[PDB]
Amino acid sequence: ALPAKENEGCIVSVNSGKRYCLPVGQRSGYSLPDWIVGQEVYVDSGAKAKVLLSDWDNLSYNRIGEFVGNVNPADMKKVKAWNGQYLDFSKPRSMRVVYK
Amino acid sequence: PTTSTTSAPK
Ligand SMILES: *[C@H]1O[C@H](CO)[C@H](O)[C@H](O)[C@H]1NC(C)=O
Ligand SMILES: *[C@H]1O[C@H](CO)[C@H](O)[C@H](O)[C@H]1NC(C)=O
Ligand SMILES: *[C@H]1O[C@H](CO)[C@H](O)[C@H](O)[C@H]1NC(C)=O
Ligand SMILES: *[C@H]1O[C@H](CO)[C@H](O)[C@H](O)[C@H]1NC(C)=O
Ligand SMILES: *[C@H]1O[C@H](CO)[C@H](O)[C@H](O)[C@H]1NC(C)=O
Repeated sequence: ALPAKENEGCIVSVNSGKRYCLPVGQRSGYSLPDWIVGQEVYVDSGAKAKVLLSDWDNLSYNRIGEFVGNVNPADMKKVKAWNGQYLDFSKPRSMRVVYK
Repeated sequence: PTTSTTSAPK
């Protein structure tokens, strides 16, 4: 609902519109909170921020995709990951926000 | 090497 501030990155549940946000410089717990984990999301990253997602817990095994701006889940299904594969980040389980 | 990992279910 509320747009990400400049130094924040958010994912937003497609089902509920509830937002999960982190300031630049922070990461999630081992898993995202129970109220969002593994739900389908869109990305809403603030103007100075980049959202890093994993389809696994704990930002693990280089299973990490990069997202800037506003990204819809349909565009998150075959994304080049740090591990060299094209992964589906539309239902992420962990997250980090950095400066773009 | 210095990648994060997960635990199998416990
Ligand atoms: C982190 O992930 C990479 C993925 O290529 C490797 O599996 C690496 O062995 C992992 N790190 C540790 C500490 O096991
Ligand atoms: C992990 O740390 C080592 C320390 O020698 C290197 O910086 C390596 O490139 C790092 N790997 C990742 C995936 O961050
Ligand atoms: C992976 O998780 C470890 C903790 O187990 C560290 O927080 C590490 O920084 C994480 N990797 C990334 C890329 O955030
Ligand atoms: C993941 O496994 C590696 C071994 O490859 C390390 O034990 C690391 O501490 C583990 N991370 C977590 C969060 O369990
Ligand atoms: C840790 O959990 C991830 C999913 O979040 C993967 O299933 C990974 O294979 C697990 N690691 C171990 C050692 O079982």
